[PDB]
Amino acid sequence: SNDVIRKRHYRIGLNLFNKKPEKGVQYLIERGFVPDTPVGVAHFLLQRKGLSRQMIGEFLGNRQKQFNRDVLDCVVDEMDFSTMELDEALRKFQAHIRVQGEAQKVERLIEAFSQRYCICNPGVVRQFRNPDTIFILAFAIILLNTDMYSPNVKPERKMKLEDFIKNLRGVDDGEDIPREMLMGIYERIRKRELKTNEDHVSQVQKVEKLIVGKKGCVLSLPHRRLVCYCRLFEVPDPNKPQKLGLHQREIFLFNDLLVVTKIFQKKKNSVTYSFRQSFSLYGMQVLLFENQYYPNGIRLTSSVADIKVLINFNAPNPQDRKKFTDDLRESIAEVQEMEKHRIESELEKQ
Ligand SMILES: Cc1ccc2c(c1[N+](=O)[O-])C(=O)C[C@@H](C(F)(F)F)O2
Repeated sequence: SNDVIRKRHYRIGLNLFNKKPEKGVQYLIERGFVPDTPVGVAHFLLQRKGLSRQMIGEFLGNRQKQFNRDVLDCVVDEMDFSTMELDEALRKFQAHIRVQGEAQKVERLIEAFSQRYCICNPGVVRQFRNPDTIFILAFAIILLNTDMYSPNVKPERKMKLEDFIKNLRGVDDGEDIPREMLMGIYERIRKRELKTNEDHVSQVQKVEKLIVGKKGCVLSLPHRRLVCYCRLFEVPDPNKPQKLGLHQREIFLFNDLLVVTKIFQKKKNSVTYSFRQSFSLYGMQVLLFENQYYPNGIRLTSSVADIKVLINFNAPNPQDRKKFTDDLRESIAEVQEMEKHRIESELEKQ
């Protein structure tokens, strides 16, 4: 059923996945959110939103566990690389799984991808003196894609056509790979970057670009999800009155953090925000207040140590207050069960 507690535990699974993939899959399975078969997890990982592409790659990229190996085989076996050049296939593979990072992870992803490519194109492998060259060429394409489209590497230090060629010299069991073969790859990658589909993290990146000042704090971690944006007015003193537009603050509520900001510069569909403060949802309580001067007040509190008053707002209207305080209150619950589950360290200390 579309139960609040039920839904809330789905999302708790996803958050565990986006921090500790092995733990998150266990969690989703132990509750019947995804089947305990490699095929079932495969389709989950590549079909369900709420899953970070970086950790789908960290999960599949694990070579030790046999289950993880088995799911990667189901993933590649559901991709069709026939009649494709090796880069055109990588474009399709890198579309679902981020291939980048710890070399042991990129090895196991590329290994699984190349094997699938060989099966879909036996005529291409016959053109090679050694079939393993397909792995080396694949890895090369990843690396070229990273460098050609890296902002830290300025054009002048970027890998040019003959740099690429020169690096793949004499690797096909002593012989070069055909120059016209490598040149097609380079032009195709040059014509459009191998991009991975956007996930919740790429929404958090957009936001974090628009907010100057931060205390860190990165903000775009894998587990963190944008939940809600809201315009409320900070109330320094809820016992004194204040002018209806004073202290206007734009509030970004993420699934485990509330960020308070003020508009820095407004313009035609282009706004920046100055970061003011952020609060952790662990131990937060959300109170409503109505008095002589504020009819839609919100007071936020930190019960964890005596009770602390974090911040007071007043929303524009009572509908906004009810949407905001409900979203924040469910996030606070979501975070409470995350730590209530995280005090599992009793089974980790023997
Ligand atoms: C420095 C600075 C800049 C803008 C601000 C504030 C502050 N500050 O003094 O912290 C506020 O406190 C509230 C608010 C308002 F403009 F409405 F008064 O916007």
